Amino acid sequence: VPPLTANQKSLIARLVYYQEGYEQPSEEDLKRDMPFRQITEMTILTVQLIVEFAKGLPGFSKISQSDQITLLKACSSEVMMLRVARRYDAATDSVLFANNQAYTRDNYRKAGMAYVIEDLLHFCRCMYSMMMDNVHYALLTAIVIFSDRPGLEQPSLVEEIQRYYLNTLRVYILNQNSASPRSAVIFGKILGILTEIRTLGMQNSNMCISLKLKNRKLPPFLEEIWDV
Amino acid sequence: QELSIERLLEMESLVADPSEEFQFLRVGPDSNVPPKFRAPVSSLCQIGNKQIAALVVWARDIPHFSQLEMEDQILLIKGSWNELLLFAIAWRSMEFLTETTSPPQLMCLMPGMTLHRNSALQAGVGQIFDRVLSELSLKMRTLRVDQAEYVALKAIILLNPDVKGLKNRQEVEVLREKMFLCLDEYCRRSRSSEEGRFAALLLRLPALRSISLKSFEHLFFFHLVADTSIAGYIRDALR
Ligand SMILES: C/C=C/CC/C=C\CC/C=C/CCCCCCC(=O)OC[C@H](COP(=O)(O)OCCN)OC(=O)CCCCCCC/C=C/C/C=C/CCC
Ligand SMILES: Cc1cc(C)cc(C(=O)N(NC(=O)c2ccc3c(c2C)OCCO3)C(C)(C)C)c1
Repeated sequence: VPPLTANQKSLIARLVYYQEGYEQPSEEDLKRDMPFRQITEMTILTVQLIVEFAKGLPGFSKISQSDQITLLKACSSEVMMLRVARRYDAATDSVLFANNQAYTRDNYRKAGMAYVIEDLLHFCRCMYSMMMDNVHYALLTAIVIFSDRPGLEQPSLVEEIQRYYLNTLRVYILNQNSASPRSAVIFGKILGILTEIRTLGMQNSNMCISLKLKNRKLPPFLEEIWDV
Repeated sequence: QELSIERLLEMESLVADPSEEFQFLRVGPDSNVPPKFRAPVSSLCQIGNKQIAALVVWARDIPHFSQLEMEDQILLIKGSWNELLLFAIAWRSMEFLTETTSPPQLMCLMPGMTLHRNSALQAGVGQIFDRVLSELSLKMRTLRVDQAEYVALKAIILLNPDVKGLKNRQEVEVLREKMFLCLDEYCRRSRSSEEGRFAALLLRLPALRSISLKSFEHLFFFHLVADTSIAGYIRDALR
C-alpha cells in the first residue's frame, strides 16, 4: 500500500491547483441566423484554455514542436467534453456552464442540432455517476492529452509520459481506498471513460463536416484544430 | 454460474453452429462496389457473418449475460460486434507477420484466408489496415498479451454499461466490474513484476474503438452494412 512518492504527491498538487485557474467557465466573454454563434464562440474560448492547460503540463515541452500540435488536435475535442461534462447539474439534468446560453437543450435545438445535445447529456449522466475526485479528473485530463494519437513522431515518448500520470492515479486511488480490491474497479471505470471520449470526439469531427457542407459559419479556428 | 477468467477461457474452445448465417454484411443493390470486385467483397462479407454468429453465440453463453433483460442482450451485442471482430482479427493476425522498416503486409480474416496489404490499398482502406496491425496486432505482440488477458478484454468490451438505452445499467456494471477484479488479480498473480500491466491492457480499448468507428465510416460508405435489420438478426440469433 505504498503512499505516493513525494514527486507523485507534488504532481497531484501542481495539477488540482493549476486547473481551477483555467476554470473553463471563462469571463473574457466580451462579444461587444440562429444563435449557433453562442455555442460556437464559447467553444472557441473553451478550446483556448484547454490548449493552455495542455501546456503547463509536466510533459509537453519534452515532446517535439509539430509532434505535439498533433496531440492537441485530437486531445482538444475530447477533453472539451470532459470540462462540459464536469458541470452537469443532477437536479435539473443539464449542463450549467455558467448557464450561459452556451449549451442547453434549447439553443442546441433552435440551431438545428436537436439530436446532439441529447447524446452529450447521456455521457454526462454517465460520467456524473462515477463520482470522480478533482485528482481523478485532473490526472484523467492529462492521461487524455498524452493518449497515443495516430501520426506521432516518437510515440514511445508520449507513452512514458502518459504512463507517469497513469501510475499516479493508480497509486492515488490505491491509498484513497486503503489497498482494498475495489481500487482496480475504480481505476478501471476511469480508463473506461477514455474509450467513450473517443466516440464523442469523433462524433464531433463528423459534425463539423456536416455543418461545413450545409453552408455554415464555422470559425477558422475550430476548422483548424479539428480540421474538416 | 460464476464469471471467471477461467470459464471465459474454456469457453473459447466451444465452436459455433453454422445454422443460420444472418446478413449483418452484404453488398447492397446498386452499391458503389465496382463489378469485378463485387464478387470478392461479397465473399468477405460471407466470412464476417459467420464470425458475427460465433460472437452472438459466445456472448449468449457468457455467465449471467443471458440473465439480462433481453432488450439489453441485444443492445450490448449490437453495440459491439464490430469492435469485437477487429479485436479477434488483430489477435489472429499476430502470427502471420513479425514484419527502413517493412509494414506487416498480412492480416488474418479467419484461418487460411489472410487479406494482403496491397488489396487493402487497392480498396483505399490501406490506412485502417496498418492501424489494426500496429495499434493492436503489433502492440499486443510486444505487450506479450496472454490468452487469459485476451478473453478478459472481450468480456469487458461486451459488458459496456455505457450503451445508450439499456434497461438495467447496474446489472451490466456489476458484471463489467467483476471482470476488472478478475483482470487485475490475474495480472498480478501472473506477471507480478509488471506494474501498469492492468492499464497497459485497458488502453488498447480506446484505440480498438477509434479503429472500430473508422471501419464503419467505410462500411456505410460502400453500403455494405445493414444496421437496420441487425437488432432483429441478433434478437433472432440469441434464441
Ligand atoms: C470488420 C471487417 C470484417 C470482415 C470484412 C467484411 C467485408 C468488407 C470488405 C473489406 C476488405 C478489403 C480488402 C479486400 C478487398 C478486395 C476487393 C478489392 O480489391 O476491391 C477494390 C475495389 C476498388 O474500387 P474502386 O475505387 O472503386 O474503383 C477504382 C479501382 N481502384 O474496392 C472496392 O470495391 C471497395 C470494397 C469495400 C471495402 C470495404 C472496407 C470496409 C472496412 C473493413 C474493416 C476492416 C479493416 C481491414 C480490411 C482491409
Ligand atoms: C459542448 C461542446 C464540446 C465540444 C468538444 C465541441 C462543441 C461545439 O463547438 N459543437 N458541438 C459539437 O461538436 C458536439 C458537441 C457534443 C456532442 C457531439 C458534437 C458533434 O456529438 C457527439 C456527442 O455530443 C459545434 C457543432 C458547434 C462544432 C460543444
